[PDB]
Formats: sequence, structure tokens, C-alpha cells
Amino acid sequence: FLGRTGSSWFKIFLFYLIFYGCLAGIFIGTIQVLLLTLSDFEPKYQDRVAPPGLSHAPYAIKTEISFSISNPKSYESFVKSMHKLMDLYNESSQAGNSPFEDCSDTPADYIKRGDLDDSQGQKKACRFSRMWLKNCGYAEGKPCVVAKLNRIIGFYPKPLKNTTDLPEELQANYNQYVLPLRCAAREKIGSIEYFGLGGYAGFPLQYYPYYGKRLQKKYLQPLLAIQFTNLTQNMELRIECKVYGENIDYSEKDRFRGRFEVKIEVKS
Amino acid sequence: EGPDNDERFTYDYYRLRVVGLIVAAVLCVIGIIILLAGK
Amino acid sequence: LDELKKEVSMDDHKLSLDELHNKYGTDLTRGLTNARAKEILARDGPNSLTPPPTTPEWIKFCRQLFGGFSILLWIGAILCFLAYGIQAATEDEPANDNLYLGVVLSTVVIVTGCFSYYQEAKSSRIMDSFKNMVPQQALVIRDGEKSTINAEFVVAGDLVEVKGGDRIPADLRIISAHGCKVDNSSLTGESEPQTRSPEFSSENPLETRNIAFFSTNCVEGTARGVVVYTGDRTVMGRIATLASGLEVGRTPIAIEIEHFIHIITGVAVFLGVSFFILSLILGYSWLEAVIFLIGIIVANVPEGLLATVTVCLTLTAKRMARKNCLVKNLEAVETLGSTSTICSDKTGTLTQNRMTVAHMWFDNQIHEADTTENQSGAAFDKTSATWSALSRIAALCNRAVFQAGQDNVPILKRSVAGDASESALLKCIELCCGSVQGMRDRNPKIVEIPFNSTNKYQLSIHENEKSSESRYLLVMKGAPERILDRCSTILLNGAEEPLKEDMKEAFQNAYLELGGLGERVLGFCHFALPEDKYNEGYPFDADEPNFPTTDLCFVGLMAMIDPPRAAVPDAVGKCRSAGIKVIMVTGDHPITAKAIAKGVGIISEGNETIEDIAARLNIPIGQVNPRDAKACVVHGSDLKDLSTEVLDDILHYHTEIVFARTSPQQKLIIVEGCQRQGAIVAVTGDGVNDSPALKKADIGVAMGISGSDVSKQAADMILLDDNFASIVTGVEEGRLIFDNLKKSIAYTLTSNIPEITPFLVFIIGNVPLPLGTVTILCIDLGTDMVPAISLAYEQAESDIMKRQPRNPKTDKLVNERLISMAYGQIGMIQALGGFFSYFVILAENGFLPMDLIGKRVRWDDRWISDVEDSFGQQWTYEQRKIVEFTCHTSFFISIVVVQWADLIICKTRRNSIFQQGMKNKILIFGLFEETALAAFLSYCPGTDVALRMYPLKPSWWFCAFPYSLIIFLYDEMRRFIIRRSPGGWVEQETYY
Ligand SMILES: *[C@@H]1O[C@H](CO)[C@@H](O[C@@H]2O[C@H](CO)[C@@H](O)[C@H](O)[C@H]2NC(C)=O)[C@H](O)[C@H]1NC(C)=O
Ligand SMILES: CC(C)CCC[C@@H](C)[C@H]1CC[C@H]2[C@@H]3CC=C4C[C@@H](O)CC[C@]4(C)[C@H]3CC[C@]12C
Ligand SMILES: *[C@@H]1O[C@H](CO)[C@@H](O)[C@H](O)[C@H]1NC(C)=O
Ligand SMILES: [K+]
Ligand SMILES: [Mg+2]
Ligand SMILES: [Tl+]
Ligand SMILES: [Tl+]
Repeated sequence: FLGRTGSSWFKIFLFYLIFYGCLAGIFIGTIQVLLLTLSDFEPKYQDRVAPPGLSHAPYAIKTEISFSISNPKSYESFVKSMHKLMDLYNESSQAGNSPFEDCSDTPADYIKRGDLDDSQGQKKACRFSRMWLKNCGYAEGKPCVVAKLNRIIGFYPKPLKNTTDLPEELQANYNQYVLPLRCAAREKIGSIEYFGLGGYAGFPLQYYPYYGKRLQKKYLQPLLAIQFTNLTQNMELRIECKVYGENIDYSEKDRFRGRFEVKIEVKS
Repeated sequence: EGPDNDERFTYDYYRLRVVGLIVAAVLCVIGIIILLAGK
Repeated sequence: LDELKKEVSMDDHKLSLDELHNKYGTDLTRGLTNARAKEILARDGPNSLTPPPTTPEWIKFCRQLFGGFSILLWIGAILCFLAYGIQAATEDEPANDNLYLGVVLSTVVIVTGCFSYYQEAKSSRIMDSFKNMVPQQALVIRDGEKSTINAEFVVAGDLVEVKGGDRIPADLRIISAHGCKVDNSSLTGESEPQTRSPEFSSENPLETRNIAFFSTNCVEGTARGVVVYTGDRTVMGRIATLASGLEVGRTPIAIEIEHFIHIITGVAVFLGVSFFILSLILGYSWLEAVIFLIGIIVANVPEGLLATVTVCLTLTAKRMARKNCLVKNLEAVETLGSTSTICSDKTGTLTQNRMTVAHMWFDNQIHEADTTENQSGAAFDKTSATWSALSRIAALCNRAVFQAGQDNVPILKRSVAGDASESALLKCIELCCGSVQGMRDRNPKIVEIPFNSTNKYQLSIHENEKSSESRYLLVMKGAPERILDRCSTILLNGAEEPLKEDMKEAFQNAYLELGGLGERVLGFCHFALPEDKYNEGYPFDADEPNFPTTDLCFVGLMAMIDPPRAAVPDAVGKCRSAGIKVIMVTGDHPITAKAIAKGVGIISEGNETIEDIAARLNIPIGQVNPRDAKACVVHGSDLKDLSTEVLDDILHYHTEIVFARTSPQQKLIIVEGCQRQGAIVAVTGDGVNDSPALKKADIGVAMGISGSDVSKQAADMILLDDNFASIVTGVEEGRLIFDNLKKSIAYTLTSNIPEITPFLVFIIGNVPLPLGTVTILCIDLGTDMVPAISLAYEQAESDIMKRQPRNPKTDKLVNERLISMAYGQIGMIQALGGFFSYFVILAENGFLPMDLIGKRVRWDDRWISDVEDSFGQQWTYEQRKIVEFTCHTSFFISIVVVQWADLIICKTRRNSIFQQGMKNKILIFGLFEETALAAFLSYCPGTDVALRMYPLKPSWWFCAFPYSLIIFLYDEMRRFIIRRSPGGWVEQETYY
């Protein structure tokens, strides 16, 4: 033929069949032992998610949400993702004492449901009403963005203490139980309005620590609705929403490390 | 610890780099020694 | 074009002096007119040689920039700029990826260009050396007056004059001469002075006395002649053009390189476009379809391989430089290993090029002297009183002297003023009797008759050094038979005795044997003149026989030859044991050529020519079956009337071939004949008459000390110490580097698979990219480099000089067996070890292997800063990318770890590491430096930006260890099978 005879062509097939078969069987074996060394409830390493990311619902083309108020299908793209998220926080999804629980309607302290063990059933998560998100189809004019803190197993978000000076200096400082979120731009051509649990501009600490998908399915993380009823129009406004805390840090590279990058433009 | 389990989300990449560079250097020296056993 | 120049020349030495003038419109006495000479100048053109048109270095460099790998790397470099252009227009990408990767790849092409350019070097100044043989000026007779003119202004027809010490300015017809002798070594390779006279003495113009040639010099006397040829039209000017004009051609090693380039280029374009369409079918945007292609290019092309080859060659050439063997062309480092036929000059190559005493006949006994340079033999006789009598004649009846200031150099190597035979005798006595000058001071010469054409003897009368005599001793030497007709007694073991027919017959026997050995034989005799008949003041007349020259005492015979170099016989046998055919090709006479052939082992004992059979059986040569003769001796005059097909039959039908009295073109023809049969041929030589053959040879080797400038220009290799044993070393080195290149190539190729497979699974699996493009270049250009080179220092696995020369048609540098092992077996194991570490990194950070399938869509989505892992955690864009790049880093390090084992297995093709050992210090160096480089690239701060290399946790380093070990075991088991059964299965499938 090309290389060899039929007899040789066969033998080279019988070899590579057994050979690659063995190699596949060995590869799988090493994957088995790897998995055997891992927990079902907690990942081996967590230093790469460490400082929590802050992500929002409006799917930004490039950290930007520009549209026209005087146009219907101009914002119907951002309403798709906005709906996708909030559709999960339905009351019909949170039914019965299992696996949900009614928690303080005001920001409270942490809740420990034991260890990362299966020695108990599904760890009961705090309910969250999308109805706590006042004012927010969504904002056809002047968007109503929804913030979110990335989930990390066993992470206890710790707010800053009012020992020294603060950006939003001491205003509504629920020091003991709220992780604040203050959006900014100089360039003050807007109108910041925050909505959340208990009416505070933060995340209620009663939703922590997260026990993971395996030990807490259907779990709901707290949301923080933000509305920009800015009196300006037809210009790119670089708005940055920042979260503050002891366990919260940022990076010049990762522009989502505990903060937002939104470029709103109501070009109408 | 409980609420004070910050060490869980931390890794000493600084020491690791110091050690890694020490090792790389020493392996580089060892190599020179064996090569220079005759030039 | 040069087929005309490969033919024997035609001449006009047969014409009379007068007749020759009519042909050139010339005067025998007055010479040309100033006006007629200038007319002929403009007519024929200058008496000069024009160098052939060369290829500029520009075109030579750029021709390498387009050879398979460079072509693919160019397509990659441009395709980078393509994707970059498409980006800069569509979505403003502030990145530098495609732009920088395009710059990097273009640089890789340029630098790789320098390496191949360095390897494909051609240092040739043939025509320049020939031009150096034309004198600046010549002496001509114009308008009846002699004047010096620019030799280029010399034309056919003018009257030229030459004298001892000057170069022949052009081909001349001798019309007048006085004691003129010439050095025709340019045409023959033999430096013994040849007389020139107006008389025609041979039909063959290269042998007649009435022609003098350009490229030669007058050694003594004076001559006048008419110019018959000028410039390019001279006999050796044509040889110049032939030699300088010959197409170089591709080396065996070069052909091998291009061959695997086709193979690897083939699989590259195959998988390249095979997966380019496979991606579009899967609905991949052309934006991405090209990005994957660039990666495929980089994965398939072994970026550092061609440069490795060059370095391995260079390092092999450095070792040979250290044995006095200079390599002018890097590729010639290997040709000697692939050589199946050596065509060797005799004089100054196989031989020392110096008349040396070989045997002596005295006391009715043949004695043998030591002919070797360094005198590696033993003594023959010292005791016999006869010896001292013969020794005295050899010293006394000798007019040769050592040049001043030689006392530093060895006797046999020092320059001597005199003819070759007298120098030989001088050096013979000086060696075994001490200072000859002393013997010539103790015995003052009073009268002598120098060797005469008519007398055929030379005699001398000396004052006997003996005090009790202080009388007159007569000594003489000459033609053995002439000396015999002048002898009455023979000095036997001390005492004289009558010359009976018995001893006279033993003389003839001794004389015939020595002459049969191709040796020049001389007779020696002396006579102690009677005291009473010769007073202490008796005057001797040299002009008229004033003393007896008959009834003298015969002392002995001495024989001499230009002997082989000490190492030559043994080197010839070694070449022949390696299955290399050795042919002699010489301008010298057949009797001498044949005798040295037997001396060095070109013709082995018992082997006969058709002429030998005929003489032994006493039958006509036509009655001899030519197939009964394995040896042959072909004279150039017969070679001339043979067609190439008939030359091919001679080459095919004889194992032991001697081509004697060959011209320079004839040497070229014999070389081409050998090549025509499909053989790789080496030429060894030292003369300008070897230049065409040396050029045409697959590899020409010139002698460094004895070699002429031309020969060393025409060669690929120079033996700087004239050590012929270096050929044996060269062939051995050549074979070793050929095997080691295979090892180094397999090693380099093996790591291509773990660079290809990640890109494929990236498409078919939709997982995060396991390894990056930049990461690949850190391997092929970084870590693999020193290890790959180090394989050039591997010792032989068996006695390579015991095997036959490779068949260049069947035995390839890269075959299917190499690809099967490198791509199908070992590289495949490396790929898995890479993937394993990849799955380990991701799974330990929260992305278990199961959830990875079909996630790249969301993984690469820059706007999703919340991807969910297996544990329910959310990752930003840059966070997951850090883990991904950490995956690139550990996959990279996994390659390094699996290349550890590969380096050790590529060490040997057959033998076990437990047999070959670990005595390669460069290889061990490679292991340490490779690992140092990898660690540095991972842990050095800032490398995460420039190369996207991230620090690895200690446990990460050990992921591929079980795969590294399986490689070592697998290959060790496999080679154990090879050795345990030379049959073929494992052998014919995987044996590189
Ligand atoms: C989650 O809540 C949303 C609230 O808008 C539900 O949307 C409803 O969709 C139905 C049918 O398309 C409409 O008739 C209603 O007007 C919507 N709102 C309400 C309050 O009922 C959505 O269907 C819910 N999703 C799930 C899975 O239950
Ligand atoms: C990533 C995976 C799926 C690709 C696997 C590719 C396999 C099928 C390839 C890789 C190397 C290949 C072999 C390389 C060498 C030879 C020897 C030659 O004389 C015949 C073909 C043969 C035997 C090839 C057959 C196919 C082969 C085994
Ligand atoms: C939000 O909606 C409420 C009614 O639910 C209305 O009273 C109020 O004006 C709205 N706020 C703004 C800022 O438009
Ligand atoms: K050559
Ligand atoms: Mg010679
Ligand atoms: Tl490569
Ligand atoms: Tl490679």
C-alpha cells in the first residue's frame, strides 16, 4: 500500500489500539486518585477568588450600557439579563420551611449552620424578596442597575469600623451588620439612589457564610438595586460602584475586584 | 477559625517566589559545577 | 558548458619552428612588432583569467527565509498581523497579543535564517589561486629587443624568454633552450624537474619537451619560446575555468534536512487546514478560526530544530579542529561519514613526497631501511664493515647539502639543495652515521667528475681520513649495470674477493627485485689507489682519464622511492574495513603508482591485473578472462579513448583500482563515474591537478602542509598536519553525528505533540485553553535547546567503523520509525501528563473536570465577571484567567518534566541507559539548566506580564512525574525487546 503489507498494517493497528487503550486507562486512573483527594463540600484552594468580585445584571457590551429612551428595542437587550436574574428571586421559588427560612427584615449578624459537613441536610438559607428592591419592564429612562457580591464558601464579609474617616462619612453607618456600596464618578452630574434589604445601601450579613452548592442549593445571595435618575443626557458617564470592607480589596488589572465599571449613556 | 478564618483565602506567594528563585539559582550553580568538570 | 573542458587538449608541437611562425605571424629572432602585438591584444584579449559570476550574499540569505518551516512561520506571522488588523478596526483591542506575537515570529524566521545561512557556506576562491600563478611581468622580444611587459599584455605569437626562478607566463612552443628544466607538478603532481628543448619528443603534448605551460615554473637554465595560448585558452587556464565553474551541488546532510522538512511541513499543513475547516463546521468565527490556525502553526513547526542541527554540526567541527582537521564547510562534517568511495592522489597525499632510501644490497643480502617520517621502524645493519664502506661512498660521492639553519628540524623534514636522489642518500647517512659534513671534512675531496649524461656515473677522489694511510680513495656511483662493468672485486663482509658469475647473478636478482618494487636503484663502488703509483702530491685530471676507472671494487646497491606516510597503510585498511572502496588517481607513472598501491593496501596481496595473469601464465593478454582480475591499472593514455560507459564497467568490475598518468580532467571524470553509480565520494589531494576532482567530490580533503593553495581552496576540509589517520577519524565522527542528529531530532519533535493536542481539545471539547502560543516558544526556543544540543556529545552505542556506509537512498535521517515513536508513542504520553496537571490545577481551584466541557464560551466572555464553579462560587474575568495562565505554566513545566525522561531515552537508540551510562556532562548540564530556566520563568516577578507565567505551588511540579517515569520504563522495555530479538518487529517499527 503506502507503507506496509496488510499483515503489517494489522499489527500496527492491534498495537496502537492496546497501547492507547492502556494510556487512556492510566490517564483515567490518575484522574480517579486526584478526585479521591478532594472534598465534595469545599475546594482545596480559595486564594484565587479571595477578594470577592462585584458583578451586575445589565450585560455590558464593554463595561457599558448605552441606549435611547425614545426607543423601545434600544434597552430591551439589558432588560433580558435584568429579568434573568430577578426571575430567580421569586416568591414561588421560596416556598415552605424547606429549604428556606424567614430572616430579620433588618441587617443582622452572621449565621453558622455548623460545619461544611453532610451531618445535616440542606443548610437552610435566608429568604430574599425582590420586593425589597423598590422602584425595580425596568427603567426605560435612567437605568435601575442591580449589584451582587460574588459567592465564596465560608467567606464572612466584614464591614469597616467607624474608627477613623470614611467616604460616606458616618451616614446611616450600620457599622456592625452592613457591607456598604457607594457609587461615584468632580464629574458629579447624576443622582445616586440605593435600594436593598432593610432599606440600607449594603448587603445584610445574615446571608453568610455561604455553604456551597452541594450543602446549600436554591440558596439566595443578597442584591443591591441602584438607580441613576441623573438629570443629564447624551454623554458617556463613567460610574464606579465600590464596596467597602476588611476582606474587600481591589486591583488595577481586575477592574471587577470588589467594584463596578459602568458607562451609562441615555442618548435620547 | 470561625468568622476569623481569613487565612483560608490567603497564600504566601511571596515566600514561594523567594524559595523558587533560590532553588532555580542553586540548580543553575550545580549545573555549572558538573559542566566545568573538564570544560 | 564545461563538457568541452573535460576533454584532452590538442596542440602544435609537431610543427616545425618556421611553420609555427606562419600560424602566428611571428618572427623567431626579432619577435613581434609593437603594433602587431597591440593589434593581437585587442583581437584575442588579455592574457588573464576572469573569475566566474558569483551569487551575491543578499540572495543567499533570503533563499533560506523560504524553506518549509520559515514559510509556515511567515504565514503565522502575517496571520497574526491579520487578526490584529481585523481587531484594530472592529472592537478597539488595547492588547498587544497578535501584534507582538507577529513581531516575535518574524524575528524567529530572521534568526533561523542566519543559522541555515551559516551552515550553507561556500568559501571558494579557486580562480583567484590560479590568477596568482601568472607573473606580474614577462620578458618578450619585440622589434629585436627584449623588454619586460605586463604579463597580461602577452599575446599569441610573441617571442618570450624565461630563466631559472621565473613562472611560465603563457603556453609556449620552445624554439631555443640551454639546460632548461621545468617543474610540471601543476599538471602531474610530480615536482621532479623536466627538461625543455626545441625538439619534439612525444606525440602527447603534455609529455613532449618542446612545450612549456602556464601554471608551471622554470627551475634552471634558459629558454625562448613562441606563445601559442593565452589566458583562458592555456592548458591550465581551462583547468582553472573547469574547477571554478563546476556546479557545487547539495550535500548528503543537506538533502536529509530538506527531506524531513517536507515531512513535518506536510503534517503541519494537513492538521493546519484539517482543523481550520473542522472549526468553521463547528460554527467558529473567522476571527477565531485564524487564531487557532496560528497556534496550530506554532505547535507543528519545531522552531528551534534547524538551529540545533547547526550547533551540533559546529560542535562536532570544533572537536576535529582540535585534531588538526579544519572544516571550511559545516556540512562536510557529515559527508565523510556517508562516504562509500575514496579517490586519492598519491604524491604528497598517500606519500611523503620525498625521495627516500628504501633498500640496500650488500654482503649478498637485501636490507630494508625505515622510510617513515618519524622513523617508526627498526635498524637493518650497523655491524658489517661493508656497510661503512657503502655509507662512505653515499656521503662522499654526493654533492647535496642541508640548507642553513635547519638544525632545529628533523633530518627527513629539512630542506636540501640538490637533486632528489642525492638528498635521499644525504638524509640516509646523516640519520644512521651522524653528521655527513663531518665525513666530508675528514676526507677532503681533491678531484671529482660530476654525473654525466654520457658517463652515467659520478666519481670522486678523497684523502683517506685514516692517519696510517692518508692516501687517495676513489669512490663512484651510477647506473647499477654500468658500475658492474667497472668492478673486479666485491667487498664481502669486510674483505674483498673476485667477482664470480655467482655473485654477479645474485646482483641481477637483487637488481630485478628492487626495480620490481618500483624503486630507483643505484650502484656504488670504490677503489683504494696504489700508494707507490700515487704520491701525496699526485695531480688528478678530471677532464682526461688520469686514473683507472676499471677493475674497481663493487661495494653495494641502494634503492629509493617516494614512500607512503607512516599512517597511510593502516588508514587505508581501516577505510576498507568500514566498507569504503579506495581508488588511486595519480598523474604519476604506472610502475610507481602500482608499487605504492600494494605498499599502502589499495591492491591487496595476491590480487592480479590482466597483465599479471598473462605474464605468470606466459600467455597473450587477449587470452586472459578479464573477470579473473579483480585489480586493474589504467594508464591515462588508454583512459582517453574510453567512453564513460566503459569507464563505468571498469569501476563496477574491479575492487582494486589504480588510475595512473591521469590529467586533471581525467581525475574529475573518474570522480563523476563513481558518483554516477550512486556513490558518495571523497577526494584526497594536495596539488593543483586535484582541483577539479576536489571541487566535484561530495567532500574534498586537502593536505595542509604539503598542499598547494589551489587544492586547499577547492577542498571542504584541510588536514593541517598532513595526518592521513584523520580521514579515519573524520568518517567515524561523520557517522556518530548522523546517529546523534536522529536522537536530537526525535527529542525535539516528541514535544510537538503536547503542544498540538491542547489546541485540538480546545476545539473538540470547548474547554479553557490548556497551553498558550507564547508558552510553546518558551519550550522550543528555551528549555529544549540545551538538552537537544547535548545529544551531539553521545558516544557510539557500538563499533560504528564495523558497519557498511549508509545507503543514502534508503537510510534516511528522519523516517517513519522516528515519527511513530516521537509522535505516536512518547509525545502522546507527554500530552496526557500535560493535560493531567491542567485538570489538577483547575479542580483544586474549584473547577472539576466534569463541569469544564463546553464552558469556554462563558470562560472567555470578558463581560461575565461571575462564572460559577463546581462548588457554587463566582469568579470575575481576570481571576479565572490567572488560574488559566497558571494552567499554561504547569502544562509548560509538565513538558519539561516529561522531557527529562525523553532526554534520557533519546540518549540511546538500542542500548540501555544502564549500559551506556550517564557520562555525558553536557546532557546533565542541560537537565539542570532546563529546570533552572523553567523555575526562573515561573517564579521571577514580572514574567506574569511578559510571558503570562505564574508561580506554581510545590505540589504542581510533581503532576507529570508518574508520566515522566512511564516514558523511561516504556522505552527501556521496548529497547530490551529490540536487543533480545534482532528479528525485526520492534526494530523495523521503532528503531529510529
Ligand atoms: C418570576 O417572576 C416574574 C415576575 O415578572 C414572572 O413573570 C410573570 O410572567 C407571567 C407569564 O409570562 C405574566 O403573566 C406575569 O405578568 C409576570 N409577573 C408576575 C408577577 O406574575 C415569572 O413568570 C416568574 N418566573 C417563574 C419561573 O416563576
Ligand atoms: C489527538 C489524537 C486523537 C490523534 C491520534 C493520531 C494517531 C492516530 C496518529 C499519530 C501518529 C500516527 C502514526 C505515525 C507513524 C506511522 C508509521 C507509518 O509508517 C504509517 C502510519 C503511522 C502508523 C501513523 C498512524 C496514525 C498515528 C498513530
Ligand atoms: C419609585 O416608585 C414609587 C412608587 O412605588 C414612586 O412613588 C416614586 O416616585 C418612584 N421614585 C422615583 C425616584 O422615581
Ligand atoms: K567538493
Ligand atoms: Mg599530490
Ligand atoms: Tl513546536
Ligand atoms: Tl518541540
